[PDB]
Amino acid sequence: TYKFVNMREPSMDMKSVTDRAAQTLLWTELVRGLGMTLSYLFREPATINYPFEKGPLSPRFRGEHALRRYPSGEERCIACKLCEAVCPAQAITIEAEPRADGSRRTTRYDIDMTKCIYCGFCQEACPVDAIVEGPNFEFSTETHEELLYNKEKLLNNGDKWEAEIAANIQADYLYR
Amino acid sequence: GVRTSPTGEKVTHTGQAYDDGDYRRVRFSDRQKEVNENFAIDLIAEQPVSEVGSRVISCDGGGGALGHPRVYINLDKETKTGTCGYCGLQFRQPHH
Amino acid sequence: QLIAVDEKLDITTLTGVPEEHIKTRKVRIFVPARNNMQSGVNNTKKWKMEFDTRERWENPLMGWSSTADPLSNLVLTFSTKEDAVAFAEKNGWSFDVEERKVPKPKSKSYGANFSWNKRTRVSTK
Amino acid sequence: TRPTIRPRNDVVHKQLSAFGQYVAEILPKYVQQVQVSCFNELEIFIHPDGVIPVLTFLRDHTNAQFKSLADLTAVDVPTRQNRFEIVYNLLSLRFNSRIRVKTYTDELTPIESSVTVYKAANWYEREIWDMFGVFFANHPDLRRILTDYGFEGHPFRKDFPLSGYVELRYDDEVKRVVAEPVELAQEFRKFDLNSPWEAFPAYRQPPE
Amino acid sequence: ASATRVIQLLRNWASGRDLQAKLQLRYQEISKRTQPPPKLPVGPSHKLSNNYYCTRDGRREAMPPSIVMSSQKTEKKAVTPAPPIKRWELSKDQPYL
Amino acid sequence: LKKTTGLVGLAVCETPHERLKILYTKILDVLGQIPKNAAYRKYTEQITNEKLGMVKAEPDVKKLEEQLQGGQIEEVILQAENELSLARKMLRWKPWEPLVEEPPANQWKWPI
Amino acid sequence: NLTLNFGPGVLRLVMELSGEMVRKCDPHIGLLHRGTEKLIEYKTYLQALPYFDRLDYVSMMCNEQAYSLAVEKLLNIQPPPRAQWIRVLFGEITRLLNHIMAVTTHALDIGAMTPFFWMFEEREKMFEFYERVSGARMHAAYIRPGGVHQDLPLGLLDDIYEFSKNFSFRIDELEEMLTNNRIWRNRTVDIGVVTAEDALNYGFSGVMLRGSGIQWDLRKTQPYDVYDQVEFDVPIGSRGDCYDRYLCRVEEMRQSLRIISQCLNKMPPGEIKVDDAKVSPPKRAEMKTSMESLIHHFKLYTEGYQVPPGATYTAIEAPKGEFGVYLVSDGSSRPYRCKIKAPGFAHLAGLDKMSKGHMLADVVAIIGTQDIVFGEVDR
Amino acid sequence: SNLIEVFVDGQSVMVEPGTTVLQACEKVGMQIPRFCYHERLSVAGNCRMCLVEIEKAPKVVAACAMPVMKGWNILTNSEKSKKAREGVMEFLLANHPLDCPICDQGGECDLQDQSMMFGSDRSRFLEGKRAVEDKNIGPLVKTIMTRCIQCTRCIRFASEIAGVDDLGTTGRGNDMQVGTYIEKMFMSELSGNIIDICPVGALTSKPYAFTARPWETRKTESIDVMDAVG
Amino acid sequence: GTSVKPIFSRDMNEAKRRVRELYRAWYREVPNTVHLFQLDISVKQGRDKVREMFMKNAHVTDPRVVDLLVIKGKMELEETINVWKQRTHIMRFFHETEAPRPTDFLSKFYVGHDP
Amino acid sequence: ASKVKQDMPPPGGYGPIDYKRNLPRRGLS
Amino acid sequence: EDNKQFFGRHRWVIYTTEMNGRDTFWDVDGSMVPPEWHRWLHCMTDDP
Ligand code: SF4
Ligand code: SF4
Ligand code: SF4
Ligand code: SF4
Ligand code: FES
Ligand SMILES: [Mg+2]
Ligand SMILES: [Zn+2]
Repeated sequence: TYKFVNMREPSMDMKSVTDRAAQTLLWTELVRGLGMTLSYLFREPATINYPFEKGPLSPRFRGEHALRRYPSGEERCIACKLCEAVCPAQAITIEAEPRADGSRRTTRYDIDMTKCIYCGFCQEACPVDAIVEGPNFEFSTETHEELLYNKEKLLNNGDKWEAEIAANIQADYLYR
Repeated sequence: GVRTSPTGEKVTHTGQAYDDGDYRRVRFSDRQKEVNENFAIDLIAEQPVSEVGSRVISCDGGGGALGHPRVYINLDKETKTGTCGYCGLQFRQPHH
Repeated sequence: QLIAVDEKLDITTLTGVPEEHIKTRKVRIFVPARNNMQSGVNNTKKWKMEFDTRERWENPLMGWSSTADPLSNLVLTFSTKEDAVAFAEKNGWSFDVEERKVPKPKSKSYGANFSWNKRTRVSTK
Repeated sequence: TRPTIRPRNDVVHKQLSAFGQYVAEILPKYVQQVQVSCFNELEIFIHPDGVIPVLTFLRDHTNAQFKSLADLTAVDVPTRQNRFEIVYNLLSLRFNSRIRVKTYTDELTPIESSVTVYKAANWYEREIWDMFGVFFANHPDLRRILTDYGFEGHPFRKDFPLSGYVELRYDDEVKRVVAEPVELAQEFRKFDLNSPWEAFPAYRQPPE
Repeated sequence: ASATRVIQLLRNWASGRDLQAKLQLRYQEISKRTQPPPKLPVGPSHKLSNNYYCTRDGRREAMPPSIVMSSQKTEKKAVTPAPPIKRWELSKDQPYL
Repeated sequence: LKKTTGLVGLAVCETPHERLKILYTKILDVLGQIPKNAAYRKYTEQITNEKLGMVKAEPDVKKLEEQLQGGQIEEVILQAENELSLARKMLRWKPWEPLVEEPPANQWKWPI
Repeated sequence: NLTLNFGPGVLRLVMELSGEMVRKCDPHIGLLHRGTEKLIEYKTYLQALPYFDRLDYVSMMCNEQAYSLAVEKLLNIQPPPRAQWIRVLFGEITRLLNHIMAVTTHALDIGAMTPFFWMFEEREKMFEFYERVSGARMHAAYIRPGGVHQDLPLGLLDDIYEFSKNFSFRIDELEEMLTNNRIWRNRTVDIGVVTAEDALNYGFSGVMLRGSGIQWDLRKTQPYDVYDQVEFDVPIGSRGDCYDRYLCRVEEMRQSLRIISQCLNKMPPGEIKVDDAKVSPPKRAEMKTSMESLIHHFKLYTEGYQVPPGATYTAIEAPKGEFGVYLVSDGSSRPYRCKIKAPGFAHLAGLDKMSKGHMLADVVAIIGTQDIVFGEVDR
Repeated sequence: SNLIEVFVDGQSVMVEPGTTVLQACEKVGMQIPRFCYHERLSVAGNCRMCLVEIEKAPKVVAACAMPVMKGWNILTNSEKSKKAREGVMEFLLANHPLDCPICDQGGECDLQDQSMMFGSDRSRFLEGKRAVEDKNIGPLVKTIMTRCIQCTRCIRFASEIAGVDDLGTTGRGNDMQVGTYIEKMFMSELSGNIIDICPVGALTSKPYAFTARPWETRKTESIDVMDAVG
Repeated sequence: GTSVKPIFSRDMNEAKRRVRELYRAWYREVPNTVHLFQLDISVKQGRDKVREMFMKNAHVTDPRVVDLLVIKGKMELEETINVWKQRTHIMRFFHETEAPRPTDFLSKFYVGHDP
Repeated sequence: ASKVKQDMPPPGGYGPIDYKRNLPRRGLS
Repeated sequence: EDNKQFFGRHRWVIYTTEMNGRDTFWDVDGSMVPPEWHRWLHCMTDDP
C-alpha cells in the first residue's frame, strides 16, 4: 500500500479563500511556531551537570582495555594469539616464550589505541577472559606516545579496574 | 617481588631493563617507567598444592564458565605435581 | 580498424610504479611447498608471484618491525606458469621460475608388512 | 532441509532461465554465455563490442525494460589475458527483476561508455578509470574522481600495494605538505589463513 | 516533572497539546538497571541423536551456477523476466494527508 | 477524463487509443524490414500484435489499463515509443548475425 | 559568469554563476576516500564487517544488515526467526535515526536549528538502545552474517516501547516548526524538481524515486528479513520537489514507528544466530566445556569460515535509498572483491542536473534534500 | 598395458594393479581424509578415518589399505562415507584435551582442519576425559601424550626410516600409551622429524615452544648448508 | 596477426602528432601556472621539468601506450588549468624535500643493504 | 530445573502506539 | 541520589577538596571516581 503526502486540493469558496487571506496578512502560522517555541522554553532542559552527573551506561559497554588475572593473582593470558589474529585493525602485537617455570606466557603484549576501533572482537575471541575492554572512557592524553599501551600498562589497568570489570562480566556473561 | 636494576631502574616481570650504555633511558628522565608490581610467577609460586585422592583430576580455573577450558590432569608421576596448563595450579596425590 | 602491430606488450609506463621498484626487484614464480606439519595438499594447486625480501628493522619506540618497501606483502595468484610469466614480462619485472614439484607415485601394499623372507617385515604395529 | 539452510525458490529459477534463453535467442551476435545462480541471479556474458546494443535492448525492450542501473563496477583477475571484468547491474521495476551483464577488457583496449544509455553510468565509469585504469571511449568528461590530484597508479588493481608508494607529511623547511616514499613504523602483518583440506567438493577442478 | 500548575497550563496552551501526558524526560517509569539472570534457550540442532551434520550443512549444498546456451557448445511464445508487478493499493488507513 | 497521472513530467494523453494504434502500426512497419528468421522480429511482432488486438477490442481506458498489465496508459505510449526507437536501432545494428568471436579459453572460469 | 570554488561531511563544489543563477555545478569528491574496498580484500568476512558501520555512519545497522544478507546468500544459510525480527526492529530504529539526522540537518543548513536539539535528544535515547544492546553507541557491529551477536538484555523491550510511545508528539512538534511555515515552503517548494523518467535513468533510489511519484520500495517489492510479515504504507510524492521529499521522510518516520510497534508485539522466542558452529561461533560455556566447540571457536576466530565461490549483488532499502553490495568470493575466508553501491553516489551525480537555473542558496537545499553522507559516497 | 580401469564418483581412471583406493582418488584429484597413513611409511590402517564407500558394497573399506580392483566405483561423497567420517572424528575427539590455545599446533593441526571439514560441530560426550603422564625422550622433542591419537606414525618412522626401535605401544585398549616404557631418550640424527609426522601436538619442538603461530610466519624457500647434501 | 583495437591513433605518426600537441600546450601553460600558483621556480626550470617528464617516456614504441599516456597528460594539464590542484601538487614534480640517493656502488654499499 | 527466561513482550502484548500526524486547529475564521 | 529527578540527574557526586597529591577544590575531573562508585554512578547497576 501507499500514501499521498501532498495531493490535497484547497477549497475555492469564499470562506476558505478568506481564511487563507487572513493567514497571509496576519501571520497566523508564524505566531503558531512562536507559540510552540515559547511552550518549549517553559519545560525542564535535558542537560546533565557533567562531570557530576554521568550518562547512563550498561555492562556491555566497551571502553579502555585491560588484562585480567586469576583470583590467585596469576595472569590469565596464555599467549594463544587469537586476539591478535581476530583484530580487524591489526592493533595488537604479541610475543611469547616459556617462563622460568615453563608457563606459556607473553613477554610482549602491546595494543595501539590509536589503531584500535573498540569493536570488542579481542575480548570475545579470548578463551580465558584475559583481555577485556573495560568501562573506562575518560583516558584522553596530551601526547601520541602515551596512547601506545604495553603489557605493564594493560596489567595496571586490569589491577585498577578489576572490581567493576568482574562485576560487569558477572552481570553479562550469561548472554555470551 | 620487584627487583632493581644496577643502574637504578626497575626490572619488569619479563626481565626487561635498559643497560648502562643504552640511550633510550632518556625517555624516562623527568618522567616515570611503568612497571607492574604484582609478579604472576611469584604469586602463583606461593599457591598451596591441592590434595585429591583421585588418579585423574579436573581443573576449570574456578568459576565455571568464568574460568578457562576444562582440562584433566594425571597424577601418576609421584615425583612431581600435576600442573594445569592454563591456571598454573598444582595437584598431587596423598602419598603416605 | 586493426593496427596489426608486432611488438611485445609492455605496460610499464602506465602502472605508476616508481622507477627503482621495477628494474631492481626480482619476482619469484613458484608453487608453494606443502607445509610438512600437515598432510593436506590444497595449498599447492596454484602458482604464486612474490617479490624479494628487503630490509626490516626495529622501531626505536615500541620495538615494532618497520619496513621501507611497498611490495613486501604483495603476493599474486595465477592459474598456470605461463600466465604468471606473461604478467611478469608485461609489468616489466625480472623473474625467476622453478618448475612444479609433484610427489612421485609409490607402491604401497599392506601385505608387504608381513613378509616371509623380505626385510619389509614390520617389528610391531 | 532444516531451519539452518536457506530455502530454494524454483519458480524464479525457471523464470530467469527462460528469460536468459530469450535474451540469448534475440541477440546471438553478442551474447556468449548465460548463467543462473543457485540463489536465483541471472548473469549474461557478452562480447565487449555489444555493450551499447545489449544494454539498450535491455533498457528499451517491452519484455525487459530494465530502466534502472543499480551499479557498474570492475573486477581485476590478473591471471586472465583480458585482465579486467566490467559488470553492469540492472533493475527492472515493471517486472520487479534484476539482471547482470559481464564483459572483459585489458589495459589497452577501451570500452564504449554507456552514458548514452544510462546517465548513472557517467560517474561510475569515471570511478573505474580512477580505480582500475580501464579507459571508456566517448565519455563526456573522463578524469579521476576519488584519488588525489596527480596520484600515480590505479589502487584497485590486484598488484598495487595496499599502503601505496608515497605518503604525505608537512615540512616546515618548505612550509607546505610534501609527499615522500612510504615508510611504516609497523609493517602490515601478512597472515596465511588458507588451509589445506579443501572445503567444497562441488567446486573441485580437474588435475590437468 | 515538578512544574507548577500555572506553568503547565501556560506550556499546554502555547503548544496546544497536553504535555504532561507524554513527557520527553525519562522518569521512574523506565526499567531497572539491575535485572535477573537470563536463560537463553538453545538452538534447534542441539539434539543428541538423529543430528548428523551432513544433513544440516547449507554450505555444501551450494552449487556452481547452471549454464544455459554455452555458445562454445515451434510457436515459442515470448517470455518476461518475471510476471508484471501488480498495482499497489491506496492504503485504506489514511489514503491522503 | 483524469488529471495528474501521478508521475512527474508525464502528461495526460487525451484520446490514447489513436496514439497507441499509430505507434503499433509504426512498430510493425519498422519490424517489416528486419529479416524474417530473426528472433527479435518474431518476438516483437507477436507482442505488438497482441497489444494491438487488445487495444482495438476495448474502447474503455480503465479496462484497457487492467488488461494491458502496464497501467497508466500514458506509460504504455511511452513504452511504445521506446520500443519503436529500439526497433530502428536494432535494424541499424543487425544483431541477428552469428557471434563476433568466442572469448579466450578461460575468460569466464571462476574461481581463478 | 564567474567560476567560484566552495572548498573546505566535507565537500568541494566548483560552480559557474551568471549573476544569481547557477550555470554549471561540479562536485569534487574523494576527500574521504579511505580505500575501504581494497582494505576489505585483506580481511576475513568477520573482520570486514565493521567497515560497513563506517560506510554510512548515520545508518549503521542497515549497512550491517546488507552485508550480512549478502554473506548469508553466498553461504547458503538463513538466520533464526528471532534474529530476523531483531534485525528488522533495529533497522526501523536506524531509519528513525537517519531521518532525524536528515531533516534536522537540512533545516539547520536552512537556518532553523531548533528542531536539531529537539530531535537530537531522541537520537541520544536511541543511542542508548544501541549501547545497551551491543556496548557501542554508533559502530556497534551487532548484526553478524549469521544473525546477531548477542541477545537483548531483559529490560530492553519495555524501554523501547516507552520511548516509541512518545515519539509521535516529537514528530508533531517538528511538523509544527516546519511543515506549515511559509519560509520553509518558499525555501523548499518547487526546488530541485526531477521528473520520473530522469530520476529513474540517473540511478536515483529511495525518496528521490518516491518523491517523483514512482511507487517503488525494496521492503515491499523485494522483502528480505520479515518485512513481508509487517504492515506499513509507503508515502508517495506528487511534484518531485524538496517539500515533497521532506513530507515523505516525515511520513517514513511515522511508518517506522508503526513497524516498530508491530515488531515489539510479534517478537518470537528462540536463539539469535544460525545453529551451525562452522559459521557462527559457539557459546562461551560450550567452548569452555566441549572439544568440537573449542576447535570451531579457534578456527572461526583465527581463519574464519570459508564461503563457497560465487558472486552476488544484494541490495536493501536503506534509509538513504537502495544500498547494495556486490560480493565476489573465490572460495576462501577472505572476500575476493567487495564493491559497495551507495545511493549518495548517484544522487550527487544527479546534483548537476538537479540545480539548473536555481539560486546559489537553493544548492544548499538540494544537497540537504539528497541527504549526502560522504562516507558512503567516497568509500 | 596391464592397467585396470576403475571409477571415482563415476569418472574413469586407469591405475596399476596393486594401487589402493586412496591413490586412485589422488589420481582423479581428491585427497581422502587420513590420520595414520603416510606415503613415506608403511600402511597401518588404525585411525579408520579414510573409510570410503564402494558402490554395491555393503561395507565401507579403508582407502589407505584397500587395493582397488577392476570395475569398482569409489563413492567418496556418499552419505555412508560422510557419516563414517563424522563418527570417526567424534571418537577421535571424545578423549582429546581442550588444549588448543596452549597447543603449539594451533593453526596447523590436521585434527582441527579435518574436524572443521569432515566432522560435526558439536559434541554429545558427557563423560570425563582421560589423562596420561607425559614422557621425556630428550631435550629436542617436547612430549604431551594427552594429545596423542595413537596413530602409531612416530613408531613406524622410528622403526623404518630412522632404524631406531625404542618407540612402541604399552598397554591394551583405551589406556594404551605410546613411549619407551623406560626413562630413555630417543636420540638420532633424524629425531626431529617425528615432530613433523605427528598430526597432533603430542610431539612438538621444544626450542620452538610457545614462540609463534603458523599464520604469523612468512615462509622462505631456501637451501641447507650444514652439510654437502644440500 | 597480432591485431588490436585502436584508441585514437593508428600508427606512430599520429601518436607523435598528439605528443607534439600536448607538449605545445604544456609549454604555453608553464609561465601562466608559475605566475598563478605563485611558484618559487622560474619559467625555464618549469619548462625543463616538462621536458624531463616528456623524455621519461621516450622509449615507448606502442601507439596505444603512447596515446593513453597522452590522454593522461591532458588530464593533468586540465587539472592544472582549472586550479583544481593546490600549490603542493605542482611541487610534487620536483622532490625538493627528498634527500639525494647516490647511485655509485660504494655509496650504496656504505649506506645500507639496498641493492 | 530452570525455565527459559529471555526478553519477550508481556502477556497480551504492548499497548497501542499512536503514529498518525496530530496537528490541531486552534479555531478562528 | 534523588529519584524524583529525571534519568541522568538522579545520581551525582560531589568531588573531594584534596585528592592524592593536588588541591582539587577547582580542578576536578571524572577520572577521580573509584571503580565501584564508577559502576554505581554511570547507572551500570542499581546497587551502591
Ligand atoms: S577492540 Fe577490536 S580493534 Fe581494538 S584491540 Fe580489540 S579486536 Fe583490535
Ligand atoms: S589475551 Fe586472550 S586471546 Fe589474546 S593471547 Fe592472551 S589468552 Fe590469547
Ligand atoms: S593437537 Fe590439535 S586439536 Fe589437539 S589441542 Fe593441539 S591444536 Fe587442538
Ligand atoms: S605421538 Fe603423534 S605420531 Fe606418535 S602415535 Fe601419537 S599422535 Fe601418532
Ligand atoms: S588413514 Fe586409512 S585407516 Fe588411517
Ligand atoms: Mg606435531
Ligand atoms: Zn586450571
